[PDB]
Amino acid sequence: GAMDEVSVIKEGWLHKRGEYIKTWRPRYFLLKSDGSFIGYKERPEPPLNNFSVAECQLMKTERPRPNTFVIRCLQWTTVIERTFHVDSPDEREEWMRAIQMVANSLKKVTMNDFDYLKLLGKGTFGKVILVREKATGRYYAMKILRKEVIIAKDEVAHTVTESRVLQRHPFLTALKYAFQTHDRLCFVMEYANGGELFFHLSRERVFTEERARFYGAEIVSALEYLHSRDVVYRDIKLENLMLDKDGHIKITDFGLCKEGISDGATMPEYLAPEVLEDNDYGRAVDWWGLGVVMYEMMCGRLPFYRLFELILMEEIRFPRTLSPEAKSLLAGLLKKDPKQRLGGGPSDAKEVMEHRFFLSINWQDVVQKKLLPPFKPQVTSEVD
Ligand SMILES: CCCN1C(=O)COc2nc(-c3ccc([C@]4(N)C[C@](C)(O)C4)cc3)c(-c3ccccc3)cc21
Repeated sequence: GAMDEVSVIKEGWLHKRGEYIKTWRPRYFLLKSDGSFIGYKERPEPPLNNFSVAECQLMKTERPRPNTFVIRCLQWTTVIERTFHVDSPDEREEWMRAIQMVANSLKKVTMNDFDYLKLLGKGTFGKVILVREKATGRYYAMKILRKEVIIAKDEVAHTVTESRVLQRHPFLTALKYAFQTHDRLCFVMEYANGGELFFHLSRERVFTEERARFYGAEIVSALEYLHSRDVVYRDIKLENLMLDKDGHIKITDFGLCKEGISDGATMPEYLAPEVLEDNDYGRAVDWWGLGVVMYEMMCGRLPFYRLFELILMEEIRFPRTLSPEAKSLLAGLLKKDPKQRLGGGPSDAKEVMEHRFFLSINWQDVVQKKLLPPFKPQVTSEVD
């Protein structure tokens, strides 16, 4: 009940694998009556982990570590795994039963309607395939998860209704539909047909500030919307940015991979300093991400063209040809301390929107998709 005090169901030490730096560390966990699963560095006598076990899927495994268990949940259209280890099979069973008990207490379109044309991405949890709806001839990206990912029928129905309720957010790939077969969960989403921004930057080598400002503005707008609904994108990078047919930005939702890395040696991804430090991270990682993308757009290369050390300790250098305002924007977005970073304060995207670099931007025209694009992608077929 909501009026009742939140109470501890089960508590104790667990070994947990890091989210981004995939290394084992001992943590003290409290499973709460409201579904919070809260992790501290030491036993309380400021939590480092806090997520919900509501709607989760629990699995036993013996490899790599014996007495390992995985809490898997679906976050929007993306599988999130959290991996834990205890010292015996009996201890694991007690944890799994506790977690499951708490999760229990809180409780036509087919695949033959599509032509399957081309692979768009793959990863450990499934694949994204370019599809054509047969009856309409309209193209979509179908993100198909592997059979191992079991999700409840009420949870998929919730995501479909919640996608429909939110229909102004023009620069995100909209979820069109989601459905289950006998075995698999499929998400039908919009496909941007203007190509990869990674490709366009490679083709052109570098963008002008004007063009970079245009794409930056659209990203800033998209991030303002997500952050206003308490959503961190986490993966702002060139590979996750596409253009639609008109040349406007689409941020993608094609994640199928496990997050993170074994250690700092095996990274090239520019994770936020606070992520690398293994600290409290939040919405400020997206402003870092924007910093790195805009640096790439305007300079034609990543900041450190040893990367763990360089991100933590070394200052990002600017070409002399960058304007003072561009230099200032990038310096602000690439501050190592997320409290000092442009966008890291209470006003969030407003700080970025008010920066000298963006003074020519009409932000009403941005969100209404009314700023005219400086580049129109060449008109391709959908398969090409
Ligand atoms: C508020 C608008 C609707 N909406 C919700 O209601 C609930 O949460 C949402 N989450 C995401 C979203 C999607 C992937 C990510 C990731 N990179 C981080 C990750 C590992 O989880 C994949 C992070 C967040 C999105 C989204 C969809 C398309 C493009 C960008 C973001 C939309 C919503």
